[PDB]
Amino acid sequence: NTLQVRLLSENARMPERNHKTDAGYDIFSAETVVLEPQEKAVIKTDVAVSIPEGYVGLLTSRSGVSSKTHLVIETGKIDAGYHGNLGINIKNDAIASNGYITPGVFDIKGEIDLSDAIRQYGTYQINEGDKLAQLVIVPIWTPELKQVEEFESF
Amino acid sequence: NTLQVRLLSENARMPERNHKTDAGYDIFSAETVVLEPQEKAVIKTDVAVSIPEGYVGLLTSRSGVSSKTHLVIETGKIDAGYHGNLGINIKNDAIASNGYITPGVFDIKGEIDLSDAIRQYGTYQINEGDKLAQLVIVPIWTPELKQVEEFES
Amino acid sequence: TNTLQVRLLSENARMPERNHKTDAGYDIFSAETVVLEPQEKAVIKTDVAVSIPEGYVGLLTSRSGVSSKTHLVIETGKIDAGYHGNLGINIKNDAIASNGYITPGVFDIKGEIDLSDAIRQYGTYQINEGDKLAQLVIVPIWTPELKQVEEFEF
Ligand SMILES: O=c1ccn([C@H]2C[C@H](O)[C@@H](COP(=O)(O)NP(=O)(O)OP(=O)(O)O)O2)c(=O)[nH]1
Ligand SMILES: O=c1ccn([C@H]2C[C@H](O)[C@@H](COP(=O)(O)NP(=O)(O)OP(=O)(O)O)O2)c(=O)[nH]1
Ligand SMILES: O=c1ccn([C@H]2C[C@H](O)[C@@H](COP(=O)(O)NP(=O)(O)OP(=O)(O)O)O2)c(=O)[nH]1
Ligand SMILES: [Mg+2]
Ligand SMILES: [Mg+2]
Ligand SMILES: [Mg+2]
Ligand SMILES: [Mg+2]
Repeated sequence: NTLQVRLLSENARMPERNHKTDAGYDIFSAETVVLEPQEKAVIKTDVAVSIPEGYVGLLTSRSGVSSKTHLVIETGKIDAGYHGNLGINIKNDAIASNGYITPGVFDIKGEIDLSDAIRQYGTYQINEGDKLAQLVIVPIWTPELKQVEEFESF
Repeated sequence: NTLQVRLLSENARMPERNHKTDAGYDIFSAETVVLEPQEKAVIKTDVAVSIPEGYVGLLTSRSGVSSKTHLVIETGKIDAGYHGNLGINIKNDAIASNGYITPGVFDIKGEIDLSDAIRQYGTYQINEGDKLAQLVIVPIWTPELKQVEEFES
Repeated sequence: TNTLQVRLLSENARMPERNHKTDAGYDIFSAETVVLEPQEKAVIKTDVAVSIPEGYVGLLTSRSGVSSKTHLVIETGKIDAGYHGNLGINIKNDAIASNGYITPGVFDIKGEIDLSDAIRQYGTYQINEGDKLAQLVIVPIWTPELKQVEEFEF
C-alpha cells in the first residue's frame, strides 16, 4: 500500500528504509542541538505522516545510537489521526561531569567532533541530518471496552 | 470486537480512548505515591484486562509525561490471559538534589503543587486518578521454534 | 509457516522458551557472564540467531521482574526480518555510582545478593551465563512505499 509523508521544511528529509524487508523507516533530525549530561529535548524531524486507522507508528531508537551513546529515546506512539511534526523524545542519560571541559563533542556515532565551545565532557551534538531514530508501523486492535465483574472466556 | 475490563477497587478508573482514532487507552493510577529522585515503584492501576490469545498489550508512556518530567515508564508486555492488576513500572530518573528541599512537589504535568512535607527538589507526587500511562494492543506471532544447524528457506 | 528457525551459535546458548502457551514472548537467556557496575553499558550476547520472516519484526525487550526489581535497563531491540546475527541484549546499569563503597556480594538479575570473586562497588550486578534476562515478542509490520505529498488527502 502507500504511506503519505509531508516534509514541513527545507531541513526535512524523506524517511528511509535501509533494506527491502527492514521493519523501520529511518528518521532524520531537522535540528542541530547540543545536549549535555542529564538534559532532555524533543528533536524535530520536520516530517508529518498520515498513518491509517488500525495501525500505530512506533518512533523508536536505532541500536547503534542506543548502544554506543548516552542518547536515550523514549519510543513514541504515533496515532492514526496525527498530522503534526514527529518529535523525537530524547535524554542524554550520562552523569554530569561536575565541570570537566574538553574542546570536542560527541556525535551520534560515538565519535568526537570539533565544537564552537569548550564543553562539559559527555555532551553530544545532534546535527541536522542525523539518522537519529526509526519508525516501525504495526497493526493494532482498538475494541470497545466492556466493564465486567468476572472475566469470561514479576 | 470488545475487551473486558475489571475494576479491582473503588480507586480503579476505566481505561479511556481520548480521541476517535487513537491507538490506545489511557490508564490511570489507583494510588497516591511520592517518588523522589532515582526511586522506583510499581504503581497500581487496580484494573485487570483480558487480552485475547493472538495479541499482547503494550503498557507504555504518554509523550507529555515522558517529555516534560523525569518519570520513566518501562513498557510492559501484557500477555493474553493475565487477569491480574496492571502495574505501571516507573522510575524517577532525576539525579538526587544532595539535600536541597522545596515546599512544592512536581506533578505529572511538570507543575508545582503544595505538598504534606518540605521535599527534595526533583520529587514528584503521583495522585490517584493521574493519567499516567497508556495501553495499545498489537497482534503477535507465536510460532513453534525449530532448531536448525543452518538457515534454509 | 507457524515455525521460526533458531540457530544456536555456541554451547553457552540456550533455546528461547515460552513460559505459558498464552505468553506473548520467548524468554531469551544470556550466553555470557558479565559484571556491570553502576552507569555502565554493554551488549550481552545470547549466541542465538533467529530467522524472522518478511512482514514481521521481533521486539527484544525487558521482562517486568528484572526491570522493576533491578537497575538493569534494556533498550528494546528491533529485530529485522532476515537478520541472522547474534541477538544482542542492549543493557545499562542505571544505578547512580556508589563513589567507592565496596561490598563482598553482587546483585543478580532477581534483585538478590550473591557471593562474588571480587569485593565490588555497591550497585554492581553480575549477569551470569544461562540467566533469563529478556524476551522476544514478534509482531506483524506494515511496510508500504512512502508517497511524499504537499497536502494529505503531544
Ligand atoms: O515520541 C513522540 C510521541 C508522540 N508524538 C506525537 C504523535 C502522537 O500521536 C501524539 C500524542 O501521543 P501521546 O498520546 O503519547 N501524548 P499525550 O497523551 O501526553 O498527548 P495527547 O493528549 O495529545 O494524547 O504526539 C510524537 O511526535 N513523538
Ligand atoms: O509493566 C508491566 C509489565 C507486566 N505486567 C504484568 C502483565 C504480564 O502478563 C505479566 C508478566 O510480564 P513479564 O513476562 O514481562 N514478567 P516476568 O517474566 O518477570 O514474570 P513471569 O515469570 O510471570 O512471566 O506481568 C504488568 O502488570 N506491568
Ligand atoms: O537490541 C538489539 C537491536 C538490534 N539488534 C540487531 C537486529 C537488527 O535487525 C539489527 C539492526 O537494528 P537497528 O536498525 O536498530 N540498528 P542500526 O540502525 O544502528 O544498524 P543497521 O545499519 O544495521 O540498520 O541489529 C540486536 O541484536 N539487538
Ligand atoms: Mg537500522
Ligand atoms: Mg495521548
Ligand atoms: Mg515472562
Ligand atoms: Mg539515569
